[PDB]
Amino acid sequence: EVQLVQSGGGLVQPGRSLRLSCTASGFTFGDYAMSWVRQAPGKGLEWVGFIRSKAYGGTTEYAASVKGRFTISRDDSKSIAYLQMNSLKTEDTAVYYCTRGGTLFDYWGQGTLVTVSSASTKGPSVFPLAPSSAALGCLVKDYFPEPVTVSWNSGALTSGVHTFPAVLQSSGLYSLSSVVTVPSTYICNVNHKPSNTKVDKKVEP
Amino acid sequence: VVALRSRVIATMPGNKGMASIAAPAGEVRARIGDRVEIAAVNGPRSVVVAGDSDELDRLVASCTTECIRAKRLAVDYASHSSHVETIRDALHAELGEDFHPLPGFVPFFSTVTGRWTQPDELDAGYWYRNLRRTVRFADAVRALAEQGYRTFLEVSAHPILTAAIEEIGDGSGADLSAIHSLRRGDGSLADFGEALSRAFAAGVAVDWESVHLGTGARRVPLPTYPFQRERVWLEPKPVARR
Amino acid sequence: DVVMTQSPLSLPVTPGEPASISCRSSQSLLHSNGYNYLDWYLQKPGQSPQLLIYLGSNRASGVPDRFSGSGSGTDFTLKISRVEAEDVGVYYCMQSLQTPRLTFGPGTKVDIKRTVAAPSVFIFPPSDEQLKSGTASVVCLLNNFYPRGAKVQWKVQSGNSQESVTEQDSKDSTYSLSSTLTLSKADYEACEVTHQGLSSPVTKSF
Repeated sequence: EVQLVQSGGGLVQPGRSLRLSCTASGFTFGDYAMSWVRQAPGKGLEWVGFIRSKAYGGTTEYAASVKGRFTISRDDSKSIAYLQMNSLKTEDTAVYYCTRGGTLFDYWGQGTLVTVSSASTKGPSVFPLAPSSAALGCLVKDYFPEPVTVSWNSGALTSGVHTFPAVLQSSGLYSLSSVVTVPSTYICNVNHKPSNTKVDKKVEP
Repeated sequence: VVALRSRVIATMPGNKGMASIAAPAGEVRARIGDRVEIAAVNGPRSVVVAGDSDELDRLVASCTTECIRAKRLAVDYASHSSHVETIRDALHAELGEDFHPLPGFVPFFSTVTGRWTQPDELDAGYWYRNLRRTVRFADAVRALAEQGYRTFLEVSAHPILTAAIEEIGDGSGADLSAIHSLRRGDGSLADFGEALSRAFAAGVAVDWESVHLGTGARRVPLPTYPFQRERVWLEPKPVARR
Repeated sequence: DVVMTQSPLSLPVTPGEPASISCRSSQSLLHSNGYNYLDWYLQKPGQSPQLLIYLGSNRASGVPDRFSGSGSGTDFTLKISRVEAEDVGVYYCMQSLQTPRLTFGPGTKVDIKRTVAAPSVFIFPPSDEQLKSGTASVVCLLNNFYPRGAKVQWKVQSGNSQESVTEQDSKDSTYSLSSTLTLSKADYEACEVTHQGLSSPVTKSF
């Protein structure tokens, strides 16, 4: 079958260089025009650029904002497409999709989550959510990057447990509030993977 | 957990150790004295005893006067007693600082409670209970037979506890299979292969579609199942003009 | 200029029902070969998008028959004969006449349909252990609500609220919302919604 396997994730700070490699398997690479499309968190697609097919002329065309800095290249002999992400910014903190056509994005590959933040890697600052009088919750905020898993009763309660998605503050950190809704005392543990910081909290109003 | 526990427990040797015997619980529990308790009932005819020095050695001496398996454990240390309970910080909480209790998943089986539990209490508190209370391993094993568990695979390099599981069924009507682990002196893959063969013989479900993945084997024609054929035939009843 | 397109952003679907998603274009996307130039795309929740329909009506290979496309030069319509859970996602209406392609448009947010839910508004004042580090966040916990068309106001004004919209589930097929009001020391010393489940604003404070 056809695959558009991707690579090029990692850590970059504002003003660095990165590489996005797309390997196409299943068809001839030379006659399809590569495109790079990127999914900003919270919304759908935004097209970054595309290079024309080798025989069309290999004429690259990016979006006016990302024109110049980003460099789209390809090659048949080793069958690889490069997206040279130079001078990464807060708009590059997004998922990136290798699309199999300049004007027909067919396979979309898999999707590489490229992060561009100036924050560091520390564990969460778990703050409780005391019920008014109800639901019982606790915060996760002051953590980065995004591996995350918050359960309640330490994986014992699953009905009514609902952990909120990440929220990005202007200072470059991530925000989660996990919540349960059941009358009653409840315990919440948060595991921060990159630094391995597990914090446990019990809540009363 | 285990590393810090061993590191800090390495100081108590010289005062107390443990031993493991296959004697019935009755006589040993009757004759224990001078700071002795049964650490773990591993069966009606198997007990691990945690007692002080100069008499626990004499407990395995009393067991060699009755001529049973005498193993003076060279790894003797203090547990299931008060010589380790006095450390309420290093031996009670320092071992486990992080813990991720899981849900039901595949039913595991704790011992200190003697019954099946959810995996929530598996933390430093469990090691505190192991160092404070007894084990009651036989109670958990009997719970295994009650919940349908008979085949026991010993995760070790020498069978010492499946030996005891064989005395679980030596007085119980529910005779259960306790696999022979790698013999004392076996450290090669041939022994692991024979252990796997024995486990399959006992009834252990072995996914053979995983052992043959790295070998790159090929399926070859083999004889089919030899149907043990009876003489099953239903002839017509009537006899003409009777 | 550019052919800027609109669509029914919040079209609901329910299992066992045929659905009719649409797109409207300012100009005419019909080509000189009489070939409409619109591409219906599907993005799964948290997965790679897929090409459902090209050239207005035709399939892509591997895409189930349950999607059909039609329409004129300006109005385009995709009917889903048999709605499924993989069908639920975001539907993209892509034009081809002009490519630069700056954005993919608002997109049609497709959700599994139940009746209108009762929004549970829960005010959580920030904990006192939050107040030691100089931060504060009272969370208006909107829960079990449908659709996701509710804004949360912060009075007694707004502007410091951050958005957390959540995953719609299987057994309940509802929404949850977090309007996180990150706050500072002095200004700490009420949230209400206008969701369609109720009419009068229900205002409760910390």
